[PDB]
Amino acid sequence: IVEGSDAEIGMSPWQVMLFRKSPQELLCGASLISDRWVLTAAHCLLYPPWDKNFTENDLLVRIGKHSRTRYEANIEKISMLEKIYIHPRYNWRENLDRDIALMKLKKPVAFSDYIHPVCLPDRETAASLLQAGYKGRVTGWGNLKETWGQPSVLQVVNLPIVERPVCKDSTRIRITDNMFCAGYKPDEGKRGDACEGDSGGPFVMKSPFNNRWYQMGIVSWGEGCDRDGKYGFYTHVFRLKKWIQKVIDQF
Amino acid sequence: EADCGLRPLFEKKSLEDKTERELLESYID
Ligand SMILES: *C[C@@](*)(O)[C@H](CCCNC(N)=[NH2+])NC(=O)[C@@H]1CCCN1C(=O)[C@H](N)Cc1ccccc1
Ligand SMILES: *[C@@H]1O[C@H](CO)[C@@H](O)[C@H](O)[C@H]1NC(C)=O
Ligand code: NA
Repeated sequence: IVEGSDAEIGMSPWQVMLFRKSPQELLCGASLISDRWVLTAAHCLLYPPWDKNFTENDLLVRIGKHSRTRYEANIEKISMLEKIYIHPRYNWRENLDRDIALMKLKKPVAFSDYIHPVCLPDRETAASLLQAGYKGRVTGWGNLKETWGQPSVLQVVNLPIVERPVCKDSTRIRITDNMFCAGYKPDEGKRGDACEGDSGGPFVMKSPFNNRWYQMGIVSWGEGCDRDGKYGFYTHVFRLKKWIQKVIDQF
Repeated sequence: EADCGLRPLFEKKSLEDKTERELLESYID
């Protein structure tokens, strides 16, 4: 996360950390949607261009963490993966269209003051909240600047959703209806962006009607980080809700 | 929706985090 700040403890209890077992490595962010299901970006698990194709046994997820590194004994929870489900139409070849994956944990996690699921949007939420100009919130332990350091505490940044034509004209990469972009425009007085390593993390919004947080997007891709005239791209969670439901109902 | 999206240390305790107001005000601006 670039130009964000340290999160308050328990501010994002659905935050999940995707960890490679060997060598030990922080791969991406993810989010808790139930006691057995974690949502993340497909490219965090499968990306052939980078010779990346992790299987269940190669990974572990960490839930309830605040610091990056510090062992938060009996607060954080480490879970094994029972199964990985990547969207069948995930386009790793061209533009990361449908950059989404689900991970089912071997055992249900116990919720706590630091571990709690986020809501997934329904039609009404998507229609009312995913509008240009409204701000959402992105969190992650990814890069603090465009590079190639890393934060010691989870970072958070609030960013406004950008009009689709502007997202489209800001890049030569083909954008789709399964993505949305966010970030401030040049000279608006504020900056900020997700960055490498933040993928899989949630872009959430708080409903003004019921006080609940909904995960509207998944950090997916960008070009550089926090560059003027460029915007971060996110997987449009509601556009892919039907697939999410299908997997959870079927397993 | 059960209990989804209501944070034990914030919504459940009627406490606002430091910047959520920025998000709510953005629905206007
Ligand atoms: C995997 C995620 O950690 C990372 C998030 C980047 C977010 N950046 C900003 N500014 N918000 N995603 C990536 O690194 C993805 C994976 C494939 C390459 N990639 C990119 O973002 C490239 N920089 C651009 C791109 C290349 C190919 C296909 C789509 C996008
Ligand atoms: C990743 O590996 C698994 C088995 O090791 C294989 O079934 C799968 O096709 C691979 N992913 C791709 C599409 O390269
Ligand atoms: Na920018």
